[PDB]
Amino acid sequence: SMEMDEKDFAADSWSLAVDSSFLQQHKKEVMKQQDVIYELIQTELHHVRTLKIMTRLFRTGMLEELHLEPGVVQGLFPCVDELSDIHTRFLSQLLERRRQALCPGSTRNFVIHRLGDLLISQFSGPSAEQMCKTYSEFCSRHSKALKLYKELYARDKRFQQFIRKVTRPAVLKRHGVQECILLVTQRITKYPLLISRILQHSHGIEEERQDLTTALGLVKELLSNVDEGIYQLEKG
Amino acid sequence: AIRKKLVIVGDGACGKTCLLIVFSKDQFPEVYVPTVFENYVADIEVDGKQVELALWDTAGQEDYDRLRPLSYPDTDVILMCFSIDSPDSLENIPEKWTPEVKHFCPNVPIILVGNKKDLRNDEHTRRELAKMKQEPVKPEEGRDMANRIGAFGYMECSAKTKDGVREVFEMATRAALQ
Ligand SMILES: *[C@@H](N)c1ccccn1
Repeated sequence: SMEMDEKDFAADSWSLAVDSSFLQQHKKEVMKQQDVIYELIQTELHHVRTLKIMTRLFRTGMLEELHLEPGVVQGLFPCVDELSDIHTRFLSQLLERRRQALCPGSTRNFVIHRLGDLLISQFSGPSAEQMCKTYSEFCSRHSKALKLYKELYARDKRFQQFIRKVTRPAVLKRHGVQECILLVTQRITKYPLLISRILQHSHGIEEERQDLTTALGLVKELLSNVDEGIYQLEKG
Repeated sequence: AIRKKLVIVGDGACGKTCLLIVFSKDQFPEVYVPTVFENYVADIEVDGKQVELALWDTAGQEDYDRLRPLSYPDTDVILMCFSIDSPDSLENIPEKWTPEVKHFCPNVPIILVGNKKDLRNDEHTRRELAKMKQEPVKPEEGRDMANRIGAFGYMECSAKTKDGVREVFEMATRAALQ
């Protein structure tokens, strides 16, 4: 991650990230909305970080330090490049929408009035199909990925060394290989919770309510299709 | 240290997320209660043993019967939650949750946890429940269900006041260690 974005999302909430002279000028209902929107963006930043740990630290390091066949590595990290592209793009639109909304003279005071449209975009059309297929693929390969990790760990002492090396920093305490795989699989099921709690504080403007309602339907439909498309692959 | 995995299962709004959050921060957060929990790795010392305990939620996964089980591989202990203000959340323990957990994870210890025990002494909740001709779960209905499902034990806590939370996760650690 990049220091600028990590700094902007370091606080436990919107209400603590902005200056309090700015907070006081807003209604409670606005603050509660913004808090959840901030949480959506913060957890999306964390999700992209996870995928970058997977592509750059784990996968590339395996290719460039060990010299495992690319087929084994592809079994451990299926589809990560494509997931990385999906989520990095979604993140850049979220962060762009926050930046457009900053007060002149401020790098931290903002209010996002329109999120619905951007969520509708992400979760419909070509972008929604790419998510359905990539998550159907990844979630079907999830179990195989864990077994392959454990096989390699138990058998190859150099593999163990590599893992113990790259996961030694405190900041990777929660981000071992298996953790990463589950963090990703669980991401998609977070979106309806976040979106509903946003929607519950977004009644003030009727168009936003309708946009968020549409987004929620679209997410649940994507989750529904991904769930029908899954069958665990096996090996040994 | 030794590494163990814990998963919390149970019905949506039985307080799964709130409980994980209150334990992991060690505070009922005063300003904002997150909507979601990612994961967390607790440093716990119990009975002189040091363990790294990875915490996982199943919140959001309740309607997705092929996604949810991907949470289960290599679990060492299950916290199976219901809400004391919700007798229906307890009816579903043996119907839905127990058969699933035992299918995927047949010899993993299950601790049955009654959340929101604070609500047992709450005017609003007693009244709301009286309208569908019910009352808060009694401690003996809890113990009876735990006995029936073959749980390792039964515990109560309240994430709001933090009473009982530390004890749940210390006991989960002990159970994971057998
Ligand atoms: C549960 N402990 C479980 C599920 C699948 C594989 C192994 N264990």
